[PDB]
Amino acid sequence: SAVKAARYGKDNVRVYKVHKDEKTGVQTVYEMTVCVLLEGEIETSYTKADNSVIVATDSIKNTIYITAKQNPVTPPELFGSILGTHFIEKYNHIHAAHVNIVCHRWTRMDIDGKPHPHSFIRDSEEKRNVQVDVVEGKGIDIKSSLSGLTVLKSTNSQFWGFLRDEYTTLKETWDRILSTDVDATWQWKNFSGLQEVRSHVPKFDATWATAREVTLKTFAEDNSASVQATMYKMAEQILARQQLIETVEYSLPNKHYFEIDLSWHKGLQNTGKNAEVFAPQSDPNGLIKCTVGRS
Amino acid sequence: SAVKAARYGKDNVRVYKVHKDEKTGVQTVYEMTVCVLLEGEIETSYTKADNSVIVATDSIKNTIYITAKQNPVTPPELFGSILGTHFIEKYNHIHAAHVNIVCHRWTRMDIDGKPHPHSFIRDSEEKRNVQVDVVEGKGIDIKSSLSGLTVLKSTNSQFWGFLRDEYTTLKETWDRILSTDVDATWQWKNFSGLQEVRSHVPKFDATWATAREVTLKTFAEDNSASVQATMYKMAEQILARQQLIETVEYSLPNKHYFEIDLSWHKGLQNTGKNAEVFAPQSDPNGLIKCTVGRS
Amino acid sequence: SAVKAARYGKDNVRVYKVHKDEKTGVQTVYEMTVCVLLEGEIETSYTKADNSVIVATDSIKNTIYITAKQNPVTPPELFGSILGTHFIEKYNHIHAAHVNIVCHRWTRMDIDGKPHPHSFIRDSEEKRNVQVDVVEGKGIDIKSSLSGLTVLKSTNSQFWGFLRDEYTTLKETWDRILSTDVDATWQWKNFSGLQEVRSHVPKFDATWATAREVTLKTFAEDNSASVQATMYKMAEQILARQQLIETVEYSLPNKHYFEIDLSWHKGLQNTGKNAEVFAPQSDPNGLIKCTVGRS
Amino acid sequence: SAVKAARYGKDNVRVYKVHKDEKTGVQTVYEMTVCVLLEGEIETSYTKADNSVIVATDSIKNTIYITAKQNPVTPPELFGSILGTHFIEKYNHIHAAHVNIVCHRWTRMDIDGKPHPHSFIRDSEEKRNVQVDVVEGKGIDIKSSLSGLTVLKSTNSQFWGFLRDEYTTLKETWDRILSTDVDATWQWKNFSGLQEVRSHVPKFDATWATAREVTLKTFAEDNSASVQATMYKMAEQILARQQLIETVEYSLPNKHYFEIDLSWHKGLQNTGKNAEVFAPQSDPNGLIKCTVGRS
Ligand SMILES: O=c1[nH]c(=O)c2nn[nH]c2[nH]1
Ligand SMILES: O=c1[nH]c(=O)c2nn[nH]c2[nH]1
Ligand SMILES: O=c1[nH]c(=O)c2nn[nH]c2[nH]1
Ligand SMILES: O=c1[nH]c(=O)c2nn[nH]c2[nH]1
Ligand code: NA
Ligand code: NA
Ligand code: NA
Ligand code: NA
Repeated sequence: SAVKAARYGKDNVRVYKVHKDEKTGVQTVYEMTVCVLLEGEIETSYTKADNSVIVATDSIKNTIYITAKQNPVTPPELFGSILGTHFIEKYNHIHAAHVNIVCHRWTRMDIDGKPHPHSFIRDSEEKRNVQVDVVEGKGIDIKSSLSGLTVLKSTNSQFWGFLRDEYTTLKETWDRILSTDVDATWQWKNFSGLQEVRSHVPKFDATWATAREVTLKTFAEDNSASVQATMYKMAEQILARQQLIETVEYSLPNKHYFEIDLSWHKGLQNTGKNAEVFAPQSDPNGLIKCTVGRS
Repeated sequence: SAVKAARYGKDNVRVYKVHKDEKTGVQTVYEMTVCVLLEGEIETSYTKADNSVIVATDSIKNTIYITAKQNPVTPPELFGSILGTHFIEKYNHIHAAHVNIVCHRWTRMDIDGKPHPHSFIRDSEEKRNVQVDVVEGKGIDIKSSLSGLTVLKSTNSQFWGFLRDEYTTLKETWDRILSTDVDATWQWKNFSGLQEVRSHVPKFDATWATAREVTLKTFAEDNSASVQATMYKMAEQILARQQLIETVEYSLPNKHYFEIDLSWHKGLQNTGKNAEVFAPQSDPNGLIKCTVGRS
Repeated sequence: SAVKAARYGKDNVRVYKVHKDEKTGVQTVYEMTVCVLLEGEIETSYTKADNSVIVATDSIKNTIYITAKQNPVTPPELFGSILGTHFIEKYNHIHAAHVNIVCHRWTRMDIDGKPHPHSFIRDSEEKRNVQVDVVEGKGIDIKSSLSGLTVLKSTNSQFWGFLRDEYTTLKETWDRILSTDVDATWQWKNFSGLQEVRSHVPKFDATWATAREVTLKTFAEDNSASVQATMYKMAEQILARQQLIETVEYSLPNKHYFEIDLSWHKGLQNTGKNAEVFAPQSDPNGLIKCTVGRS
Repeated sequence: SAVKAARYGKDNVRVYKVHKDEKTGVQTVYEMTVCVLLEGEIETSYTKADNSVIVATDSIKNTIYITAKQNPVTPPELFGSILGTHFIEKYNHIHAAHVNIVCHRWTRMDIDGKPHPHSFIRDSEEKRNVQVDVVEGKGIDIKSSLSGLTVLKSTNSQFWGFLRDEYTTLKETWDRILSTDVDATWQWKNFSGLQEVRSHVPKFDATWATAREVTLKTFAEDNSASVQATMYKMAEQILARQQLIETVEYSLPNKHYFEIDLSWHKGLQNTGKNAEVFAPQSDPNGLIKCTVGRS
């Protein structure tokens, strides 16, 4: 036997940071969950108990806090690039750093219609994420995403025209509920290193904003032919609005809402145009995925 | 042996309802999770396999959908009162109905600054709940709550002056992070039946709004002496703004955020007035509770 | 307004303890999650920012570790009694201590058919729990339970004879799947204090063993008429086997497994006596509860 | 823009199956959660609302139940191969089927020391899984795994000799707790189709048994130098015991258990050789991974 691949590090490192404007007194908070996995010349830790090649995961954790203390933690694309670059430059034998960041929402509260200087609400469980891969001699690969964005439209979704054979029982519909949890990923052109990542810093928050905005508008306004058709329209538009992105990926569950036939009860009409009350189904769920790039 | 208490029913009934304005075309959605437990002359089901006294839980489920079809599902206080009253009036031997409702958020989206007629976002995992107990000959007891309201303030929380003995290591602080998940419950004066519950329908949404508003404002503006001191101020105010409430209960975890001493690293200053980066602690957590009533 | 009730403390305190036999070299591990809530003369912390009456939750946490260091942590009934007694005796103004313990499974592994001296497996997520209430001048009230015990029988469950009216669609059945998650609670006669709790220490592990044994055997062998009928038989038997118990409570979900009609597909027979493949339903679920005492 | 990749299907399909021996009366149950994702000539569903190419996810679900009715569901390697082969052979334009199966434990109960014919316990949340990829013209690729196998040893784990620099605070240790959740994956040599998968059916249960057995024994008996060193020994051995496996992957969290210094309390000794009580840490956690193949 032989080691064919190996990576190790620290997962589920919770990190909070506050910025305090000494002038205005306005404070701002950031909270993330960070994972850093390293690869490089570490096989001997596995095959011969050689721990000299191991940067202890506890030191990785300390390094995450130290880097957050010494650098901006926003946008997460930048912070993860700084953190992965640190490990491949500090440690001669570490050749790749894989950094995942989950950003948690802390939205400033409005009290009496005015923004509060230091009080915040988790207005939703939606996350903003990055996957930053810093590879020696291969630059910096960033995938940005939003996830846990849960939406529903009560009409203006259709699904008809699908294959029908002896395994098919689904009825065609011209009017149904569509609900999903949006997982949207935009993959950035390769960056040569930290200077290039820094040089594009504004595009990270802009592009996240755009992806979110396009996702919500397209969802709301598309008279959807299918989840497949609607997500492609989302991906297309994002691609057309930020040239530094190479691909857009969607992963969307179809969170089904079933009609309930109550006709058995005093002739009640609750189906088709008369449908008012529905049974949300926890499982199973369709799962629809696509990666869209440039023609 | 003897049966000393017994209740049974259907739990985790997911229910969606849509309202469609035929005029404006504006649609509105409601989604809840409903539990209905019955008590009454049912002991023989337990002691002698007498299932004649059992309203099957499947029929309870059908009844929930049927009642949602035939009645408003909002405010949840009303819907749960209608549902519990149904069981104690329909079934001579059923003498109490315990109804719990969890209302899920489906907030109308704004697209291009204007409200969409049929698209919605789960803007947060915060819930609005009711516990409605309909008891034959004892009226209707309603407890309303909000839960999962997650908040943080980065300053203007203190904790000093607490008991110190040989078990104490906590340092007094004059400036700390305070974060919690708000579980707030207001308990309504007894209602004689469904007519009285209906007669006060507007107060249910008003009072939920108030509790939420008071919770957030007090949290944001109180230079907090403790979680205990701050929650009492919240409870007091709600009591003073709605006379039909008899008590207000809070259950608040103290979700600790620990300073991180980095002085061991190149003399870095990250404590006290220099604290920027903190470690959010998943567990353990203080848990602070109180029930406040009228003097 | 006035404080009507108040309690506070530390929740979700994870605790591990190891015992090392210096002789045999056999080690044994215990792992729990502990919550301690205190009540007493603490209202002023809420109404006037008087933190002098507060035993900080951090000190409560230290006290849990200190007590586990100085005392056996098993059986949990004993450990929780020692811990609650500590707070009401140490602090003149603390008059009640509410202690909840969740015991996690660490079962010794058998390697090559022989018990290993220091390696363990979480053989299941089933828990053993206690709720110990130590109240000044009111002794010690203990409720013991097992929970998360997940079981299924594929036959020898029936449900017929239940009420049928216009809300009923459930078909009677003489052969169905029954699956549940057992939550079983035995409530001990009041104990005058720690000496009496100690005097009965053997009965705690014995009685837990019995409840589990009776639960599983009755479940397996009862040709069940209903969940109601089967759980009562369990409760009865436990009551008859340990006289120091006053009541036995069960809370049992009916985790439904639905038949799937495939007759629409090449005449396939999958219902009634031909049922092989079923759809386990995550929600909703019947919920059946009872408390049985002595006639 | 252009579709670069696309797959869709049904996720979280719960499936139960019972086998009933008409002779002995012994019944046996199987329960899984199945996901089937298809790829092929489906891009037009995304780009032009062409649903003709879509096998509805609801039909995929029906097909899962139908296949479970018509075929053995065990070993899961076989069942997933049958299911993926069905889709690529039935549908000319579907060219790959990705099938994931999670098998849930239903272990036969022993009542009074004898195996019960139809009653079962979820003895643990550990799962047995398969990932079966059926690709037209590329055979069948199977990855088998076990996951959620939670273990702890109280001694005979060490960690010393790791890199130390200005970011390091971890103390070397010669005696620590090691606990993890085992995720172990063995990847099978490519299979040409269903006949070859069938021809090796016995090796699937045998090899799962072996991997589990090796995992537990190595964990228990290795005086571990690191998680890295111990997992490699596990992977090596499995590779040496089943030649049809090409690689073995482990993903292991280091679920830390921290010593608690109580020396501040009456000089209590709870560290090093005196350590009895520890604080299990929920997060963060080291994460150690490796893929081992043949030299
Ligand atoms: O077994 C271990 N491996 C590591 O890489 C590590 N880092 N900290 N502690 C550790 N323990
Ligand atoms: O055992 C059962 N008890 C009930 O109350 C019930 N209702 N539906 N199915 C049921 N099964
Ligand atoms: O607000 C607080 N209340 C308490 O009871 C406490 N104990 N520790 N920290 C605390 N903070
Ligand atoms: O939008 C949809 N896409 C699908 O592939 C599908 N299959 N069933 N329902 C569906 N709805
Ligand atoms: Na390097
Ligand atoms: Na009645
Ligand atoms: Na006292
Ligand atoms: Na094909």
